[PDB]
Amino acid sequence: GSSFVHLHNHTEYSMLDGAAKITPMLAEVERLGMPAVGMTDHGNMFGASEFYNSATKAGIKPIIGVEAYIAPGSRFDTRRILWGDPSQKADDVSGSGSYTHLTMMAENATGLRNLFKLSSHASFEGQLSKWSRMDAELIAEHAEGIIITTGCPSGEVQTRLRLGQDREALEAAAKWREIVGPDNYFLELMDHGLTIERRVRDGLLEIGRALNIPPLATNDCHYVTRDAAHNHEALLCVQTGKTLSDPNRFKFDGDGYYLKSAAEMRQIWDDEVPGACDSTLLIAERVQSYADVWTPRDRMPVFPVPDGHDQASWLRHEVDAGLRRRFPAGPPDGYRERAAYEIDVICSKGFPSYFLIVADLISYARSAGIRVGPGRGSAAGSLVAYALGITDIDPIPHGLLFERFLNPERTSMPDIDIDFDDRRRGEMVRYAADKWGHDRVAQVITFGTIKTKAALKDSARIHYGQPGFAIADRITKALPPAIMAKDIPLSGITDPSHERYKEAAEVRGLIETDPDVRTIYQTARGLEGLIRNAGVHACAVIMSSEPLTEAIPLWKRPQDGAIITGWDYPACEAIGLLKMDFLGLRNLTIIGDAIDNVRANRGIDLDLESVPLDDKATYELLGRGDTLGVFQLDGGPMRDLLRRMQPTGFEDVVAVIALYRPGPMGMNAHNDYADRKNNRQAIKPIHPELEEPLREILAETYGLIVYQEQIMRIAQKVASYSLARADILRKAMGKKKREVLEKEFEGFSDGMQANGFSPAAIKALWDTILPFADYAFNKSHAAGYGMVSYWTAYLKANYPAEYMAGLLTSVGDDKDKAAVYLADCRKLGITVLPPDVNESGLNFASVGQDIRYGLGAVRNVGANVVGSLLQTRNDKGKFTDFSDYLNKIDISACNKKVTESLIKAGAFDSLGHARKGLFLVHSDAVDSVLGTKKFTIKVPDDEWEDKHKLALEREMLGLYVSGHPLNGVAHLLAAQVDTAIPAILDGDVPNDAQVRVGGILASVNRRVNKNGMPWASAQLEDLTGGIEVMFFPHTYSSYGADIVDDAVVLVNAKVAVRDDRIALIANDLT
Ligand SMILES: CO[C@H]1C[C@H]2C=C[C@H]3[C@H]4O[C@]2(/C(C)=C/[C@@H](C)[C@@H]([C@@H](C)O)OC1=O)[C@@H]3[C@H](O)[C@@H](C)[C@H]4OC(=O)c1ccc[nH]1
Ligand SMILES: [Zn+2]
Ligand SMILES: [Zn+2]
Ligand SMILES: [Zn+2]
Repeated sequence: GSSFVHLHNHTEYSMLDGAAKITPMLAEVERLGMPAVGMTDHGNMFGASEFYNSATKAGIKPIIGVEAYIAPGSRFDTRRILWGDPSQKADDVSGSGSYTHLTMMAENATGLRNLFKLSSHASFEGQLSKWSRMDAELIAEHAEGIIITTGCPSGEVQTRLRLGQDREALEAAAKWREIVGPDNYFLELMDHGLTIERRVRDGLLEIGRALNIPPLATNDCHYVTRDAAHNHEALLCVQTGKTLSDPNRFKFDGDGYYLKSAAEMRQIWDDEVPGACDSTLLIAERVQSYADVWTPRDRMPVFPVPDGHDQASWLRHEVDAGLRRRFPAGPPDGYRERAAYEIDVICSKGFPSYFLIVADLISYARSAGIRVGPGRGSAAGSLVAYALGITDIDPIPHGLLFERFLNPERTSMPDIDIDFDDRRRGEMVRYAADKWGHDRVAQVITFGTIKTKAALKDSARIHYGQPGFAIADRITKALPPAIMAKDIPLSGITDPSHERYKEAAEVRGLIETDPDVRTIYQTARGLEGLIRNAGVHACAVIMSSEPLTEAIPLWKRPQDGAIITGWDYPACEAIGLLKMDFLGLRNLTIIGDAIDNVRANRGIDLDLESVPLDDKATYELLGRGDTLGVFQLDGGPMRDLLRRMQPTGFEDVVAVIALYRPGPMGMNAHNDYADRKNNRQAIKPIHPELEEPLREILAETYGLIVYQEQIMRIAQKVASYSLARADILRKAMGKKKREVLEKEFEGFSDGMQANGFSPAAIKALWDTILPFADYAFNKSHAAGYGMVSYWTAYLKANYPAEYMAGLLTSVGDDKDKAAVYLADCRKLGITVLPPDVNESGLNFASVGQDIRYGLGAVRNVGANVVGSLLQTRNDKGKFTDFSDYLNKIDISACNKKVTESLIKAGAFDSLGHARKGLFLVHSDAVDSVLGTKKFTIKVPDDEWEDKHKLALEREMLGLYVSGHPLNGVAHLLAAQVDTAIPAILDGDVPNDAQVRVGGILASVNRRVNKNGMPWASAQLEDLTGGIEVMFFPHTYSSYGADIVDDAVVLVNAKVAVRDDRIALIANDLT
């Protein structure tokens, strides 16, 4: 009799329209001492999972419903239906005749199920624009355990009363009331202090009296506490796309839409309308628990097997067949024993079906010619896998362990992730759908969030319009660089305590000394941590043994009709649905293309299965550090390590991946491996006592602890641990729960003691392991990813030109990657030929010892334009001249834009016209010919300057191919430059000597030190080779204007030698 439950609230799932995050919201419900709360979002049930979980923990009853978007007529019909005369425009059916709101709440578990279904049918059958509409027809069929109200102002009853259609309003109420029932109909009354609500008040109370509808108070809250209303206003401007200054923008009137106290709400309503407040309590008593919806169940598909068999038996049979195929003349010793052990584990844990499903997917793919990758993650450690065809890496030779992948003692579920090539990953999703059902397979949702960089850009737009992007850019490009992907929080820039304060000085400078920047920043802080939009998970596919619609809410992406799921992946798996990960890889595609190029350019047919792992040529390449374009080995650091390591065998490759770990660089493990191997450093026993037990386990890695697998074996020998138990020890050591980690010492200590070890030795091993036990790599992953690295390297080493063509084709879109790769080709000696109209195809092509640029990779030119161009040439001649070109081409390819691009690229150079000439003539000529379609056009003799042509060519192609700037100026620099780049590289020059090098600048990189003062690093490449130059914070200020790519410069520097790297440190640029 003294409290109020709120039944109409909006969370942040009503995207860019609600502001109330669930944990803050439930904090307030507690402080105000209310029994229960409700959530009723706008045409979705996407946040039901988070809400149910949080309320149950914090002891509050959860009520879940939806605010539907109903349709004036049929859901299928997509014609706007206004209900009144033109003048009453702003008081009619909302969204210009599209929709009318309704409030629905789930009393029972049954009710919540029906509500999930109704929501799904709406996206499938009733989508108009961005609103998924139910209609009166749907709701009747699926209507048990739901409670409905006469609705907000934007609902039907109230819109009718506003326009004066009073009899019509009464008719609507009686319709909706019959659908649901006498007890499930309530009259909604809200007061916020405006007239539109007040005029109708008499109207509503009248209808209620006539039809005996009980009344209910609600407050339509979109935010938690009053101080926040300012923020709700900036949010609405993000959704609606209009500036704050603009008069006609959507807005709320006055800050009453918040979680009021019980006392506030009783005064406002208790005097005039008796019982509005008391009914809110009566509803809350009626709601029952929704636990059953969330109780976990077994819902994995069951694989069909031939007669006289079960899942177990068929697994055994398929394993046996696989062993024969791999080992034609008989399995080696012990292979049979490992298989039988593993099969029993899988069968005990009841996962036979899972393995068979994964196998079929790989087999179908192999038939169809889709490449599948060697292995990813932890799966390469199972023999059952290698036999079934899933994995192409043999467990037993390399020492990988089964317990890492599946642990006998623990209870969990296996996770296999599979890579398919980038282009044809799509077919796989479809095929899975075909095989298992269209109603049983779906993709999975992601919820996007606003972080620092996003919020700066939303704020600039709402304050300053579409012209605001330029300012937002300047601020965003002046933040300090990010540690993993995560970036400095917005609070951090201005708060002394936070660790990164020193780093952020530059941006703060602007905040304090510019009005506009300061205004953007203040709005931004409010817009952070809020959900912005829906998205779709990059790899996941959910599968079920039953129709998905009986378990979860679903939606259909409008563009392609794909089914997606309502809840996200942690949430789906919790109730027992199967997740599978199909990943895309682009390096798999490059491999396919280079094989095919050889078949045509030369005659060989190549099978990568039967290439030896010991090719001399591969290792010469890896050792010289020429690894641009090789999987995983691209970085500037990793190239230097490979130089020092000088690899000799496949084992050295598996290791280089795992030793550049975020720990090992600083924890200095990678310098050791290199030196121990090359006899510059001496192996060190951990302790004199323990040398001999642990000699073999650590011999491969020259005495260091590199792999997680090495750790599990150590525990076995010294402390006599079962490999299953050693597995638990690794995980616990990782998380560092101190109480457990303490207990861990007891077990380890006791075991080593019984074996007969000293107190001192026991202490030593523990001490060494803890540092090395958060930076230890999974060996299975490095073996699988090492193979792909080796294959890429072999193909580059034996067939140079054919490989580079496959590579350049894949990076057509990204013009920064293309620039890197095109310079590589030049140094290797390959000649890339300029694009051409008659002798080029869509993709780059290997023609003898050269490559011809692909037309599909010019800027602004698309697939469809080039497709048409080629057919014309096929059918109706070569293109003789520019005029002939204009005559023959169809309408689609006549665009002014396409034509100018090709002029600058050099596509018409063969035909013999000068480049500038075509450009000036192009505008008029296109029009004339296009007119006829719906000519001898003269070409002028003028040409752009060398520098400028190259600048423009770079724009369209990514780098210049026809010539190089230094060509033609190379001699000039030579006269003035005291020291050749080759000499200094060779080590001829004494350390710390003045020098005057000259060349072209490339790959300028911007860096900021701890105190925040910007500086730059660049490569001064000349005709042959280059030496790295560093311009320091002070240097960067005085001469910092000219440090931009592709500038011929003269640098005054100082020779600096360190750790086998020779570099220049410079002060003056002319
Ligand atoms: C969730 O975090 C990711 C980390 C990945 C991030 C960076 C690379 C990093 O580990 C990644 C990766 C995919 C790791 C796997 C262990 C995998 C687990 C779930 O199986 O994913 C992760 O752990 C990537 C790469 O494949 C391996 C070889 C690692 O690459 C390097 O460390 C590396 C350094 C230099 C070149 N490669
Ligand atoms: Zn709203
Ligand atoms: Zn509403
Ligand atoms: Zn509402």
